[PDB]
Amino acid sequence: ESSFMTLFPKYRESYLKTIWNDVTRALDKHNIACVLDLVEGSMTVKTTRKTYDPAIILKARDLIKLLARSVPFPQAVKILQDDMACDVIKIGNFVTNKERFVKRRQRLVGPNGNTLKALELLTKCYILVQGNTVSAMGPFKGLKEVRRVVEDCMKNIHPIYHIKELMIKRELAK
Amino acid sequence: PEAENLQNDLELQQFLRESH
Repeated sequence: ESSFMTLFPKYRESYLKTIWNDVTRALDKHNIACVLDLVEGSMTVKTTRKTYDPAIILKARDLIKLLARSVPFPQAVKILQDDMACDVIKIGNFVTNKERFVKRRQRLVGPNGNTLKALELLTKCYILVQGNTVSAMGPFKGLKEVRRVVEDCMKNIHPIYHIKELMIKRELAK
Repeated sequence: PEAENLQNDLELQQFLRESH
């Protein structure tokens, strides 16, 4: 029986604790079991003897992952759909400094989150910045673009060039 | 030095303003 687990920070516990009933329900339509350990502080999903397509566990592995990094449930469970893809991009190991990482991340989201939104509208993806991760959700190509933009942004490459390039690409597709 | 990034922030801001 296949099984995947993930750890979640304490400040998320509460939220998960009140939405978990939905989670299992959403998982129950695939006969996938799930357990919220409040001692270990972890979420775990696993297959059963009644799982029709075991492959879906991979999707179920993504779900809780997204849940662990503050992705809202109604947005998170879309991963169970066949077409949806996801990508958790770690951004903590690009900068040795502390408050430089803050600067560059800030530049990734930008003023009023605008640039982020722009990114979201050009790659056609959901994006959420949280702590040392950037959780992305959508089409594979768009996810590749998001990963390029984010990773380059953490290496002190300004996202304006990427946004302009994506803009031109969007305009060429008409 | 870091006037490049500060310039690009304003530039990106205005560009986003002038596109939507």
